[PDB]
Amino acid sequence: MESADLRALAKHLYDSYIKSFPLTKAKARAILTGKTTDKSPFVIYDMNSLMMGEDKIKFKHITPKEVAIRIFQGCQFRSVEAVQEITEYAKSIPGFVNLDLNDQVTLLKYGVHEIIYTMLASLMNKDGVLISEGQGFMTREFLKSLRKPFGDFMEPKFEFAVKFNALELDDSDLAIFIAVIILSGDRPGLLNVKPIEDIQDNLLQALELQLKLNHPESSQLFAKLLQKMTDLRQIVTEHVQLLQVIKKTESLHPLLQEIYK
Amino acid sequence: HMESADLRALAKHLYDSYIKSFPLTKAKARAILTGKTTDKSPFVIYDMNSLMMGEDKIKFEVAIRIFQGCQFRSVEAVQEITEYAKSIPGFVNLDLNDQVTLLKYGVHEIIYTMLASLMNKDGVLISEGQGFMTREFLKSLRKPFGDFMEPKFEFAVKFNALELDDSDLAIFIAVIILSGDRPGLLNVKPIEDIQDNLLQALELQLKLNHPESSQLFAKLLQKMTDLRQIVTEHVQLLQVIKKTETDMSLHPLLQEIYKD
Ligand SMILES: O=C(O)c1ccc(-c2nn(C(=O)c3c(Cl)cccc3C(F)(F)F)c3ccc(Cl)cc23)c(OCc2cccc(OC(F)(F)F)c2)c1
Ligand SMILES: O=C(O)c1ccc(-c2nn(C(=O)c3c(Cl)cccc3C(F)(F)F)c3ccc(Cl)cc23)c(OCc2cccc(OC(F)(F)F)c2)c1
Repeated sequence: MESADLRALAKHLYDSYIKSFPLTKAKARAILTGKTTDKSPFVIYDMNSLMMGEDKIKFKHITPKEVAIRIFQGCQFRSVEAVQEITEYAKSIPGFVNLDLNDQVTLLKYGVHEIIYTMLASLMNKDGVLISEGQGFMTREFLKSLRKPFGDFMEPKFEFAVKFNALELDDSDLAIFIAVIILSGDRPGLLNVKPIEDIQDNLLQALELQLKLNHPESSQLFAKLLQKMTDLRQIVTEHVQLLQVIKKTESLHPLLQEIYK
Repeated sequence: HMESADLRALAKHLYDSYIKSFPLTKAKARAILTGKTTDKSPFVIYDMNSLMMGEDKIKFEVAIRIFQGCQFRSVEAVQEITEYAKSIPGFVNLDLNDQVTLLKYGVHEIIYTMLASLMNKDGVLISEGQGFMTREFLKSLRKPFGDFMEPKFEFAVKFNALELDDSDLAIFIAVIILSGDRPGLLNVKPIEDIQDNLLQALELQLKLNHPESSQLFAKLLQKMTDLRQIVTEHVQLLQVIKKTETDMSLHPLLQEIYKD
């Protein structure tokens, strides 16, 4: 591909990424660092501040239980929203809607988890995570200190995010990276791998040029970012095993179960 | 960042060490596998009696005996990879604990990678290439052993579709060893500095040697994902086997690597 076509693809994905997702990394960083002019987020650091944050912020999430469960269900509620946002974004990826419909379903099914982890890092620092489009901030130490298996379920997300954020990618970088994850030709059950790798080869070309122009000083950043797809594959399988352990230990309305299946 | 003439110098140096360290290259393995030759023809083991005939012909209970044949070559491979790693510029200058840590977690991923060179879809070379044992025979071993053999073939068929030669693999293997993300490393930065140079060398090598193969660099790094997951499955499968087979000891080299 000619470089001007790669740049056009990079911008097409950036513009769609801005429309699809509620809180960009650029805004998230201004909040976390405290450089923004907007109001300080509500901070949840323990039981009583969580209670006020629900009565203050309008948590649609569960808020119909026990605190560790309620938080867990808040992460699931937001993840369900993120899947729809990613599904919408994927449609803007040139070539995606022309794929066999079953393959589109399969690529989203196996990709959304890796993309959620990746984009969750945009909302985290070493001390906590933004919530509710940035109106709130809940501390890492509070999440890490939840009882039984919940504390150990939260912390791996921060340990990854802290590592991923040291690459210092911005939104224009992430927009292409996310597209590369979706167009993975090795997902189980794909019917027609060739046009998926064909598209990914083009996204990879655009990612490489984007990182060289946007980060001329960061050597082999392309490779370092692809190496992070190893971090992603491993933590997602670990994650699946942690949910399976939770289910066998911790009922919900059958309709709710369907929603979260 | 490096000048390209220095990157090519590193590519030749690593290919040269790889030829010196590893007994059976992919180029030789492919010549044996494709045949057309009379001198290099292997004896083929496809069942019990041909295996029994195999001792008197080549140098090679059956589920265990074959397993011990795989572990013997694995231990030799750890020795070969250790020798190779010492040739990687900068490696012997790292903190001694980090040298051990990089080998500890790197050898398995490299064994799988290089085992693919000895395989096609129908079986694997053995006894320095004098033999060939069929995939379906290995898959048909009893107990848990059959299902322990087959995943190695499932990876190899996919990896081999990249059509790397030895000069590519020499650099790829070096990149794997110098991973700064291994658990417990003391000084990550000097390791990442070496990997950046190797990555630069791999990228330029793949562009010159495989100019028609678009984004092969990226596709090869993506295979380092398959390797991380398949090594974990291997370890977990070995541990389950151990808890059943008391007539199985492991070489101290392998035994230490699996400890933690
Ligand atoms: O915006 C966003 O983009 C977003 C995206 C993701 C999360 C989030 N998901 N999550 C999961 O377990 C998870 C993941 Cl990674 C992938 C797939 C499926 C799942 C799940 F299905 F199993 F969940 C987390 C675990 C811990 C934390 Cl720290 C965050 C996450 C996210 O979390 C916002 C958040 C943080 C803390 C309290 C909270 O709920 C509250 F409002 F406080 F009650 C909400 C945001
Ligand atoms: O040369 C070589 O480079 C070489 C390298 C690797 C193997 C080989 N190892 N292996 C393992 O299980 C394994 C691995 Cl990956 C990593 C670490 C530890 C282990 C182990 F500790 F747990 F083993 C395999 C499983 C199945 C097969 Cl197909 C091959 C392997 C290799 O296998 C040669 C071989 C194949 C079949 C019969 C046989 O024995 C016989 F000659 F028939 F007697 C020898 C060669």
